[PDB]
Amino acid sequence: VPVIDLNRVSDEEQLLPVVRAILLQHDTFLLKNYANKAVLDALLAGLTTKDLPDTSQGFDANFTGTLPLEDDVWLEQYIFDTDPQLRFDRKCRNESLCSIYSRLFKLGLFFAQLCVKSVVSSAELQDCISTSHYATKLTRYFNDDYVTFLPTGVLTIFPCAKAIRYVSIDEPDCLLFHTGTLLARWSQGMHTTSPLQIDPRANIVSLTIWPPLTTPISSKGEGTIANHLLEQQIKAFPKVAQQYYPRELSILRLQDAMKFVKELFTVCETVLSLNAL
Amino acid sequence: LESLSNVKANSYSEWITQPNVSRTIARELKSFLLEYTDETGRSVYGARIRTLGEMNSESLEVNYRHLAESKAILALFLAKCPEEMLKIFDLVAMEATELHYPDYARIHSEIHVRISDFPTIYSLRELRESNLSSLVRVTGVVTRRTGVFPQLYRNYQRVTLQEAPGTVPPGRLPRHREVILLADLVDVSKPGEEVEVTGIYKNNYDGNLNAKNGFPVFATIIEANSIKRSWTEEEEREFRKISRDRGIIDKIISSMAPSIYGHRDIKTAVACSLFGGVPKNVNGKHSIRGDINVLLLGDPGTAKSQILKYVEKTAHRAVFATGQGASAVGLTASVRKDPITKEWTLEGGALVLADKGVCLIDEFDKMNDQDRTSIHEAMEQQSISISKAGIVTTLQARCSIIAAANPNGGRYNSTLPLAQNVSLTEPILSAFDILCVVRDLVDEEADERLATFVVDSHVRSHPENARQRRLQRQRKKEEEISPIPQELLMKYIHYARTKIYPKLHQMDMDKVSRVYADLRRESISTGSFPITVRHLESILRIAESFAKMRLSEFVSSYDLDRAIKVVVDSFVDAQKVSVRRQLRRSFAIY
Amino acid sequence: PKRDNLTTLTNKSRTLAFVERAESWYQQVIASKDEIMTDVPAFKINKR
Ligand SMILES: Nc1ncnc2c1ncn2[C@@H]1O[C@H](COP(=O)(O)OP(=O)(O)O)[C@@H](O)[C@H]1O
Repeated sequence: VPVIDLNRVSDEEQLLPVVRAILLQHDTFLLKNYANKAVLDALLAGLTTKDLPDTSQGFDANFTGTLPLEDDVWLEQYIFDTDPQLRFDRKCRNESLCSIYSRLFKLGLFFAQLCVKSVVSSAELQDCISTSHYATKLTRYFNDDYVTFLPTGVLTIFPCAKAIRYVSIDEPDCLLFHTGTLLARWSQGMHTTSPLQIDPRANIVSLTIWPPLTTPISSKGEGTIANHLLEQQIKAFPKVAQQYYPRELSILRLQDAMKFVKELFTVCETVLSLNAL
Repeated sequence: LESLSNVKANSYSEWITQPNVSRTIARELKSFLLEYTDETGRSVYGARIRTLGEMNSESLEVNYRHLAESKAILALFLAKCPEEMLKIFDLVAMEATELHYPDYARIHSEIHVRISDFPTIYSLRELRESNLSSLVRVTGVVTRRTGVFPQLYRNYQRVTLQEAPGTVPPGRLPRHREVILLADLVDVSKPGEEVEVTGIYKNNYDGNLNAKNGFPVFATIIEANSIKRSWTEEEEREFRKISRDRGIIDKIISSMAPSIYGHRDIKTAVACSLFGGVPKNVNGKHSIRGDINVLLLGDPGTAKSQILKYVEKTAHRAVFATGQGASAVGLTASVRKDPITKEWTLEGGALVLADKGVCLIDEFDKMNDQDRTSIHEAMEQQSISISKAGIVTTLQARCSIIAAANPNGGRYNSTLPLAQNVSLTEPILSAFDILCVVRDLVDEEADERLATFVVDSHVRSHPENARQRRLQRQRKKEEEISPIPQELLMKYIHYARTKIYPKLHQMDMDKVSRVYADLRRESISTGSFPITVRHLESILRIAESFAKMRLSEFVSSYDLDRAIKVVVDSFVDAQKVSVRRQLRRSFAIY
Repeated sequence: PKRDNLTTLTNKSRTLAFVERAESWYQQVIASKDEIMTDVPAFKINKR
């Protein structure tokens, strides 16, 4: 896994060649020796020993709140977007999470812009992600079989690259940066990504960034980033989707079945051909 | 041009040998090696060539199915005439990788292609005549292996593959074939390994044998192209469900030998020996075995032999032996000549076959001490050491042992210790983990229960989509006598053995050490048998096996309690009658 | 189903036919407003 060290690569003219070399060969890379890492360790200690999640918040159709999972596992998730048209009023209820979020977003935002600049050839999309135009999702597991997920955000950030699988990563002093599918489709086929695997009982905290969700993915249709985020969230949380998005859940579940039969039919041609000869 | 390759007016090999067709598919092969798509994975072979040129590896690995998608008939021609197709695929892979890594020929002259994941699989008894001069995939056991010598130079090696130990039909010796290994594919396996190999099946003993004798004969060999040494989620959907059910350990034990009454201290010993423990090898120190050793000593009857017949069928790799029918050579190793290299070659015995398996020795007492000495060093070192015919080498013999025996005079002397009821010397007795002492003493309470079980066992096993109907009826009878269907248990045990490696918790250190010190204190107090560290080593092993039954990655307190019960009970029951009653009261808690 | 034991012309085309059959049927199903089936329904074998 590629490693980015601020003590060696910190300038834009230093980072941009490295990020492009990473994205054209890898979908996940490490950040090392970040000054805020020491503060994050203390903040994560409070979140695992004193800052118990508020279970009374519940979980809403906006995919925000404290969603209970199997084996009494709790998942605290918040979604925010700078666009006023989306009513993400259910902001984070914990200050320690906000303390980590601000530190991660301070440098991750620049990295997310670098990721877009590295592979997205569109000059219009160079500034699609900014301080006043962004969408972020904060996720935190809690406990009082690995889950496979494919983030759609441009950049996915973890404060600690430990117990994360895709092969396992056991770097306590390095942060984990991952790129989603939205960056891939805007890269004109130059970049693609792979899903990650995490233990839901590991209390992993994660942050993922999108451009504003109302931004259309392409001019060829009505598809927007909000639809792409909704697609991932419905696939990630089918039980919640049934209450609020039943038809979309059925359509998205159908896609996986239609993918299976295409893959199955691909193999079956070879088997019958071999017996024929 | 690709469509033109389909239109064939000659035989499969004849069309390929045409220079225009050969160059046609050479371009077609060259196009694919860089152009492929796997949705998110895209051109995986581009990365495959990238990492191969990074390593300068001679092993050109390819997946079979991928070629058949981009190039439909190109892969099928490779299957029907592997020798002709791989001949030019050598050059195509050379030129295609030189597109990414030029000047590769500056160091390496050839690129031998390694096919992988070939779908069609044959056994050593299915090699029909029609399979000659074709690519085949077979699975077997490495019995005989030759050394490494150059060939007209590049490395050469020769190996024999033998049928699976547990699948040989009655009345036949194990079928086996000679296999030809080429350079870069030497030392891939060692004797006792179970491997699957893909290669070409052909006859190659022509020449000197023709004029050697009248009606001359040849032999069939396999030219090893690529050798390999596996579950699905739908099956794990069943294993995980049962793993957390109530009384999982009791379902397992009660399903050992369904048509055998009682003897639950043996059935629990059989169950633990099937699952086994966790081997450990500390670097720079010695290793620790995980195999569980069981000794069945009892009076005539009591079905000690029938247990070893049930273990033979249920275990994955079971090798059955008898004390008198076996020999020292027939267990450790034998020697064969080989004209290809002219040095002596060694072929393994029964203990080498049962590596990572179970070795059954019926009537263990009747064999001579020289035969018995080999078995002792087999369980201790888990390896075979031999110096015969100028060959000095060591082979892996990691096998579990289940032994049945008889006491002196054919009846167990209840008033004397076990160490004075059999000719088996004490150092050999110490190699066992579980020592079961079965008595046959008359009592109408036990006899009515046992007889009514047996008289129903015979009326059950009496002989007399139809296949599905018969399997359903057999399943019904399996349920009537056992809680778990047998073939499921066979799969269930295999998954636990392969996947689960339960680990210790230091929280249970007090539970283990305190019991040991308490057991040691009573040893000097009463009894002649001194408690040894090997007993504690036995407790941990069976504790790990009990955890492996539940498919839990960590040792629980419940497993230790049952682990303590089995080892203490065997140690108490082997003592003389006067000492036996004192110890039962002292260990009523355990 | 082809009249010959093997034909690459009927291999890619039938694979494309399956893709065309699947993709077109995918668009047909999504037009429904009711709860769309999450899995492909199983074919029923006619009596021989
Ligand atoms: N405890 C038992 N319960 C049921 N049947 C038994 C039992 N012990 C022996 N038998 C019967 O006796 C036969 C086993 O005899 P055998 O294998 O010669 O015992 P051993 O070899 O230990 O002397 C089996 O066919 C079985 O039906």
